[PDB]
Amino acid sequence: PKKRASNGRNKKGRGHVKPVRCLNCARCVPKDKAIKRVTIRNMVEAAAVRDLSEASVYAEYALPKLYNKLHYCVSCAIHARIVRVRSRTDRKIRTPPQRK
Amino acid sequence: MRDKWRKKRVRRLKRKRRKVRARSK
Amino acid sequence: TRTSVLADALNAINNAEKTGKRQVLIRPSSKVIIKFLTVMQKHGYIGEFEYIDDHRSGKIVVQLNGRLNKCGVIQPRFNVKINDIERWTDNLLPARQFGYVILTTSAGIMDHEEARRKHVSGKILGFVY
Amino acid sequence: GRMHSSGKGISSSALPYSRNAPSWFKLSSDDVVEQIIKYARKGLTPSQIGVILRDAHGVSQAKVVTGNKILRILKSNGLAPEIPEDLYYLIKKAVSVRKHLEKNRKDKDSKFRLILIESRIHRLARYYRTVAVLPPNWKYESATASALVA
Amino acid sequence: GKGKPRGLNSARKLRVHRRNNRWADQAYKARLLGTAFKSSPFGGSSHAKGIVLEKIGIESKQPNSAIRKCVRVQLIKNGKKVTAFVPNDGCLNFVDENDEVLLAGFGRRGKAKGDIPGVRFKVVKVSGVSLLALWKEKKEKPR
RNA sequence: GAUAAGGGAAGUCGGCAAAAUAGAUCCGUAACUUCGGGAUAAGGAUUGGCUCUAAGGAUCGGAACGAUCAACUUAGAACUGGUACGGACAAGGGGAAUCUGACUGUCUAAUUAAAACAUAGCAUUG
RNA sequence: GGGUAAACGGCGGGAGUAACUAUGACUCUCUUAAGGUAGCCAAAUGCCUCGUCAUCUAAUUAGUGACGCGCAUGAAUGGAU
RNA sequence: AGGAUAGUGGCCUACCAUGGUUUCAACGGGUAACGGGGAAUAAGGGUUCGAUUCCGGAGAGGGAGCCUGAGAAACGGCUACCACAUCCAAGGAAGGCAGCAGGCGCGCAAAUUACCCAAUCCCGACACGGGGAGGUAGUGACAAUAAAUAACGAUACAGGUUGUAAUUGGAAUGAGUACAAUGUAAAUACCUUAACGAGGAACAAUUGGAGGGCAAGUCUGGUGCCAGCAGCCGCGGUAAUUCCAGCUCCAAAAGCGUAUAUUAAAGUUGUUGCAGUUAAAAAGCUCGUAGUUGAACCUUGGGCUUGGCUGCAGCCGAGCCUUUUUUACUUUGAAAAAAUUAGAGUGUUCAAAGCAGGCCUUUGCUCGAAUAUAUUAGCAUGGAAUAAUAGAAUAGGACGUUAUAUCGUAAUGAUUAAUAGGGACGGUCGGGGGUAUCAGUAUUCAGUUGUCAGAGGUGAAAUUCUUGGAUUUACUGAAGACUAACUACUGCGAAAGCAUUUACCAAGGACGUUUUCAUUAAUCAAGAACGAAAGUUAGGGGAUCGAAGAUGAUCAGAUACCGUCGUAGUCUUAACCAUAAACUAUGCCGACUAGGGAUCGGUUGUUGUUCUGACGCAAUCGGCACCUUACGAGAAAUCAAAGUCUUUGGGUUCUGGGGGGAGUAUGGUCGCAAGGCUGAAACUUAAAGGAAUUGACGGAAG
RNA sequence: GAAGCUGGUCAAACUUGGUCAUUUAGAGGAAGUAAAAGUCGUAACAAGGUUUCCGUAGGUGAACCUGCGGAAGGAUCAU
Ligand SMILES: CC[C@H]1CN2CCc3cc(OC)c(OC)cc3[C@@H]2C[C@@H]1C[C@H]1NCCc2cc(O)c(OC)cc21
Ligand SMILES: CC[C@H]1CN2CCc3cc(OC)c(OC)cc3[C@@H]2C[C@@H]1C[C@H]1NCCc2cc(O)c(OC)cc21
Ligand SMILES: [Mg+2]
Ligand SMILES: [Mg+2]
Ligand SMILES: [Mg+2]
Ligand SMILES: [Mg+2]
Ligand SMILES: [Mg+2]
Ligand SMILES: [Mg+2]
Ligand SMILES: [Mg+2]
Ligand SMILES: [Mg+2]
Ligand SMILES: [Mg+2]
Ligand SMILES: [Mg+2]
Ligand SMILES: [Mg+2]
Ligand SMILES: [Mg+2]
Ligand SMILES: [Mg+2]
Ligand SMILES: [Mg+2]
Ligand SMILES: [Mg+2]
Ligand SMILES: [Mg+2]
Ligand SMILES: [Mg+2]
Ligand SMILES: [Mg+2]
Ligand SMILES: [Mg+2]
Ligand SMILES: [Mg+2]
Ligand SMILES: [Mg+2]
Ligand SMILES: [Mg+2]
Ligand SMILES: [Mg+2]
Ligand SMILES: [Mg+2]
Ligand SMILES: [Mg+2]
Ligand SMILES: [Mg+2]
Ligand SMILES: [Mg+2]
Ligand SMILES: [Mg+2]
Ligand SMILES: [Mg+2]
Ligand SMILES: [Mg+2]
Ligand SMILES: [Mg+2]
Ligand SMILES: [Mg+2]
Ligand SMILES: [Mg+2]
Ligand SMILES: [Mg+2]
Ligand SMILES: [Mg+2]
Ligand SMILES: [Mg+2]
Ligand SMILES: [Mg+2]
Ligand SMILES: [Mg+2]
Ligand SMILES: [Mg+2]
Ligand SMILES: [Mg+2]
Ligand SMILES: [Mg+2]
Ligand SMILES: [Mg+2]
Ligand SMILES: [Mg+2]
Ligand SMILES: [Mg+2]
Ligand SMILES: [Mg+2]
Ligand SMILES: [Mg+2]
Ligand SMILES: [Mg+2]
Ligand SMILES: [Mg+2]
Ligand SMILES: [Mg+2]
Ligand SMILES: [Mg+2]
Ligand SMILES: [Mg+2]
Ligand SMILES: [Mg+2]
Ligand SMILES: [Mg+2]
Ligand SMILES: [Mg+2]
Ligand SMILES: [Mg+2]
Ligand SMILES: [Mg+2]
Ligand SMILES: [Mg+2]
Ligand SMILES: [Mg+2]
Ligand SMILES: [Mg+2]
Ligand SMILES: [Mg+2]
Ligand SMILES: [Mg+2]
Ligand SMILES: [Mg+2]
Ligand SMILES: [Mg+2]
Ligand SMILES: [Mg+2]
Ligand SMILES: [Mg+2]
Ligand SMILES: [Mg+2]
Ligand SMILES: [Mg+2]
Ligand SMILES: [Mg+2]
Ligand SMILES: [Mg+2]
Ligand SMILES: [Mg+2]
Ligand SMILES: [Mg+2]
Ligand SMILES: [Mg+2]
Ligand SMILES: [Mg+2]
Ligand SMILES: [Mg+2]
Ligand SMILES: [Mg+2]
Ligand SMILES: [Mg+2]
Ligand SMILES: [Mg+2]
Ligand SMILES: [Mg+2]
Ligand SMILES: [Mg+2]
Ligand SMILES: [Mg+2]
Ligand SMILES: [Mg+2]
Ligand SMILES: [Mg+2]
Ligand SMILES: [Mg+2]
Ligand SMILES: [Mg+2]
Ligand SMILES: [Mg+2]
Ligand SMILES: [Mg+2]
Ligand SMILES: [Mg+2]
Ligand SMILES: [Mg+2]
Ligand SMILES: [Mg+2]
Ligand SMILES: [Mg+2]
Ligand SMILES: [Mg+2]
Ligand SMILES: [Mg+2]
Ligand SMILES: [Zn+2]
Repeated sequence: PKKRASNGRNKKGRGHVKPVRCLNCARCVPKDKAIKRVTIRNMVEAAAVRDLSEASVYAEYALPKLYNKLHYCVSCAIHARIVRVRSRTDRKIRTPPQRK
Repeated sequence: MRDKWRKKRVRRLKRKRRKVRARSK
Repeated sequence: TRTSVLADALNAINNAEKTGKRQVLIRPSSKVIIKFLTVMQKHGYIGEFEYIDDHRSGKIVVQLNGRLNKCGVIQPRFNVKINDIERWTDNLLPARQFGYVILTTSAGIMDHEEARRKHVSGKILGFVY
Repeated sequence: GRMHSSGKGISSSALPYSRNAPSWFKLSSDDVVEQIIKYARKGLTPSQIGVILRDAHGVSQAKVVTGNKILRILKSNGLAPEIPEDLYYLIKKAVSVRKHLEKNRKDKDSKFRLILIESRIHRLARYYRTVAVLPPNWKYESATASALVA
Repeated sequence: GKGKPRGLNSARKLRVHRRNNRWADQAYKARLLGTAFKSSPFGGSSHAKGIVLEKIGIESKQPNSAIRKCVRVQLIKNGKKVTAFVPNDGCLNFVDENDEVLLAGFGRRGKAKGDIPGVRFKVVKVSGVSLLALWKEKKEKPR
């Protein structure tokens, strides 16, 4: 039977969507179907932000961030636990998980 | 067997039939 | 496109009656629609209805009284001989004691009982019960 | 709707209920007729004549004032075009598309649109032939179309 | 509008559409193609006589395990060779080589019956004497 | 260089040699195909002479008509004869397949004309 | 030391098996490399050989069609049509 | 025009034209095809059958030609050929059972070489003769009707005044046999009827079954996955409710079973009346001819009188007064063979039937032999709703009944403009298209520079490159691709698809409009345009990835997954190919049915807002979607359409009919090929399949 | 007025050729089904241990593997 009303992607009123490569395995996945995550991490880990600030020649120097948008295929994401199998009724919930 | 490979096997066998019949035309 | 305004009118009446509304708007109007409604009203299946003139085909507002089970058209309008009226009433009506098959005969649009009274037949047009 | 598309737009004009001239209209049934003939001699089609009339002269409808439709008045005064206006504009569009197509052979979209436009021309010309507006032997020819809409 | 024409003048379309679609019904198709006339071993008949060629035991299909005792019969009318089951306990001893047997179907109308594979006929009479009469010792085989 | 009863390749390495066919008009024409062909495929009928008939043009005259002039083509009919008649001359035998070279073309003057050479097409090298 | 086969050319020997019989679908090791693929065949190329089967005939070392561990077929030394 | 014919007619001839039929299915092919009245089955609609008691046609072994005659292309007439075949003295001659009977053959499949003109009728010169026409009997379980195989007492018991279970009686009767009479042409039989004719009333009922479907055993013996049964599901391996038997019981019964065909069941052929998201099945997408189907609108209302029929009302008919061209359809009628069907009457002893029959007993009286149905077409007819069609637009229009080309009459003559369509116009809006053009970094490769031992790749390695300087670093350049981030439950396009800038070229939807035309439209066999990727042909390009291939790992083996290279290809130009899970697995057009918040484009009204634009708040039209509910639908999953579907009919195209064989074979057609489109059958099979539930399992998550 | 004769006309029938239709042999080749679950592997069903499937094209004892583009009928309706 039909598992999802969206067919597991996000294509409505559209014919074709160009693919993207999974970050992990380089598999061609449609752009609307790919699991996309935007990560903004500190470029220096919090353990080293101290000794690097002490070694800094600049008073009040801000450490730059690391901006990245990651694309995963369904297999990459499920394997890496980026997304998990949800119950039949919980599948419909499409709000971001309440963790942050 | 997989339907796609079953189709490929039958296509190769039709091809052989045509080539065999062409000998005597 | 719009191939039968009588079918559209009766479909609108059926949907309003099924949903419990006591009034329905029909667009467009026509003579056949008005005379079909007149037959339904004479037999009490609808109340007063109103014709609105818009310098076009027109509009109708019908008052429904909740007595109507179903009204419908028969497409196409088959030719009906007098001996075929029995077959049509058998197939279309819920019982032999109530309900009407509406015909358009050269004597006018009328229910099958009046058609039997004046011994006329025409083309089948619809039903009501 | 949209004979040659999937659109379902309903935008159009809504004629007023009144079939009489507005009370504030003061022009006579003649002065509109001479205005129409003057614009028809300037080369305007009936659509444009009605547009100029309502836009600048307050003639809401030429029929409620003069008594006749604009094309009917032109035909009564010998100003009716040989080709009906809508067929003329369809043929002109087909001429423009075919001229673009001969220089842009890879424009497969224009080839598809040309087929749509020409089918619409043939359907309208068939109607005009059945109503004897066009001669029974009138036929739309792609090769000689540019002459009619020159 | 239900996918079929409803116009008062569409009788040709309705009649032709039904005519095209009755060919999907195998009973109608077999009746008009005449497959019994062309393909059936009996040629459309209910019964057929023939000569017993040999007595053959056929293993029943799973899950059954038995030896269904049939004969190979060559039909007189067309020379075709068929396999015919010999019903009842021990009626194979009533059937000898070069006997004339009257055959009939199993009642499944061209299909095999039960666990017997590829056999569509049964012996009704042998040497002009009913097999039931022989089985019940009502009559004796003329020999 | 001719002819030959009956048979008709039994002759011979092998149908070599010879015979048979043959012009024209009309009919009819298969497999296969690179759609161009194959093809005159295959396979049939007729054909003389004489007496007629019909059709097909030019220039003049003011006319869908008159006058004058003019070429050989085609079609039809009757009659006729020892059934003959492309009457001498001239003039394809045909078909079903296999091997091989695509084809037209070329060479061993004076023993080999071929499957050999060339060829268009294709590819490589500087 | 590297490249190059529409360069010259080459493309093999060995080791086991299926509820009658027959066959063998079923792995590694050597020669300086690869080990004959698609095709085709007793062919103008096959020794054995007048190969075996079918067809053609009264009778066929001939012909054709099949078969193929092919002495010694095979891809621009071009293969098959 | 003639000839010929009984006569019309290309029936035939001469001359002359080039016509005639066809997707509304011509022509060809098949028919195990003579047509019809009719038959079977049947709620209705249907499906199937009709060689065969009547009517029409045709034939007499196959063809053909004739004679005679009013009538024949005759065959129980002739002539000839072909095929069969008889006698012969070898020279010749004679044939036609698809008439009756009979034989052979064929086959699953069908009767006597009997009696007669008595009836029905026919023929003849005819009151008289003849008739295998016909009737009668024989064979005959083709079908159909009626209908025996027992009934009643007493004891004895059981039993709640009576139903039986047994051993005891006397009655009754026809099956059969027969005097006889009848029947009949003569018989047979029937009907009547002396005498005979029943206790085991042996004067003896069978065919199939007893697991379920499906009515009736869990009795006994036998066998032991054998034998066998079993339409299907299944039974049988030592207590078999299923086989083989005995007993008992069940069903129909002078009948019962089996095979095959057909009808119902089958709403599994669907017009009534199916199904197409996932079970089989919406064409990849548009255009489009035939076909089918297409908005509304033109004498309505009122008044008076009157006829009839139902119990003052009601229902039909009228008749006046109010300004008063072609069909289709439906009504009625005429004409429509009998048999068959339905049906009225009628004690064939009942009945199937038949069309007889009934009366006080008749030198005769007398009810009858009805009536419906047929149904397309034709004919006649009443009605004018519904659906078509024509008319007066360059007026060549209508009336002048008694007007004289003119003149005069006249209200002189054009329906709305559809929340159908088409067109114009106005500001837009789009990652819609084509042609150029302009970026961007990246990748790789190259040139310079700098150091020095590794670099690459992996789970770990190895192939590989490296002191000849790899990898790394900065600058510069060249090639091809590709357009990141922005990028979304957002946009555009018929779909496939489309994303750097700008210019040009031609399109487009929506919106706005008191513009224009007026049915021009919807869906569409045939026929077309476009149609991802891969693939083919030929040029150009060939950075990167990368079928094939080469190679290093893993492994028992992997010429697989993983790693490093790599040829076609990937890009482009000219052409082909025409297919995808081309998917929303959901045709298109139209109407209606329920709440809500977002969002894109357009338009229209308005702010404690920033700076005209943006934003904010309201409406609306169009889109892409989404959330809730379930009125409703559905097998369910689910669905605002997959609803308005047994309360079944808005228009229209396509497709499916258990699973395989098989999208195969064959034929055709398109293609250079790969292949596309169209497309079977034999045979085989009881399930295959859809959705959901519980569990079990998972090298899935928690 | 017989036989017979001339020329026509209708035209059976035979030979050849063509065509249509229905049956049938065949070395060998290549299938399908049934039977039993015989050999080899393990392609699918669990993330079936490389997600599966579609179209297309190569390769290969066999299931199958690989490239390109699709689909979810996915193992994600979601950041
Ligand atoms: C007198 C001429 C005749 C005589 N006759 C007698 C009969 C006869 C019969 C034949 O057979 C029946 C035949 O057989 C050939 C030949 C002859 C000779 C042939 C000769 C001429 C001939 N001589 C030899 C070659 C030749 C070349 C030419 O150029 C040429 O032209 C003039 C002619 C020739
Ligand atoms: C690609 C072919 C095989 C080769 N073999 C050799 C033995 C081995 C031993 C290991 O451990 C010592 C190991 O590390 C995991 C990986 C292997 C690889 C794994 C691979 C199986 C693959 N298919 C499914 C399982 C899997 C898991 C992975 O993580 C993974 O990554 C590369 C890959 C896989
Ligand atoms: Mg797609
Ligand atoms: Mg109306
Ligand atoms: Mg009517
Ligand atoms: Mg609309
Ligand atoms: Mg209709
Ligand atoms: Mg001789
Ligand atoms: Mg001789
Ligand atoms: Mg000879
Ligand atoms: Mg010889
Ligand atoms: Mg010889
Ligand atoms: Mg010799
Ligand atoms: Mg010799
Ligand atoms: Mg010679
Ligand atoms: Mg010739
Ligand atoms: Mg040569
Ligand atoms: Mg020489
Ligand atoms: Mg020399
Ligand atoms: Mg020489
Ligand atoms: Mg080899
Ligand atoms: Mg080989
Ligand atoms: Mg060989
Ligand atoms: Mg060979
Ligand atoms: Mg040789
Ligand atoms: Mg030989
Ligand atoms: Mg020889
Ligand atoms: Mg050979
Ligand atoms: Mg060699
Ligand atoms: Mg060689
Ligand atoms: Mg005449
Ligand atoms: Mg004539
Ligand atoms: Mg026909
Ligand atoms: Mg017949
Ligand atoms: Mg019947
Ligand atoms: Mg019949
Ligand atoms: Mg019949
Ligand atoms: Mg009959
Ligand atoms: Mg009969
Ligand atoms: Mg008769
Ligand atoms: Mg006759
Ligand atoms: Mg006879
Ligand atoms: Mg005869
Ligand atoms: Mg006779
Ligand atoms: Mg005769
Ligand atoms: Mg006779
Ligand atoms: Mg007889
Ligand atoms: Mg007979
Ligand atoms: Mg008895
Ligand atoms: Mg039994
Ligand atoms: Mg029971
Ligand atoms: Mg027992
Ligand atoms: Mg026992
Ligand atoms: Mg028993
Ligand atoms: Mg039975
Ligand atoms: Mg049925
Ligand atoms: Mg169904
Ligand atoms: Mg499926
Ligand atoms: Mg399906
Ligand atoms: Mg679709
Ligand atoms: Mg369309
Ligand atoms: Mg219509
Ligand atoms: Mg209408
Ligand atoms: Mg409008
Ligand atoms: Mg960009
Ligand atoms: Mg956008
Ligand atoms: Mg579209
Ligand atoms: Mg259609
Ligand atoms: Mg089509
Ligand atoms: Mg190239
Ligand atoms: Mg390996
Ligand atoms: Mg590479
Ligand atoms: Mg290419
Ligand atoms: Mg393609
Ligand atoms: Mg498809
Ligand atoms: Mg999809
Ligand atoms: Mg589909
Ligand atoms: Mg469609
Ligand atoms: Mg709708
Ligand atoms: Mg509706
Ligand atoms: Mg907006
Ligand atoms: Mg507005
Ligand atoms: Mg929902
Ligand atoms: Mg939806
Ligand atoms: Mg099926
Ligand atoms: Mg399931
Ligand atoms: Mg035929
Ligand atoms: Mg596996
Ligand atoms: Mg897997
Ligand atoms: Mg594995
Ligand atoms: Mg695997
Ligand atoms: Mg590989
Ligand atoms: Mg790989
Ligand atoms: Mg699933
Ligand atoms: Zn993946």
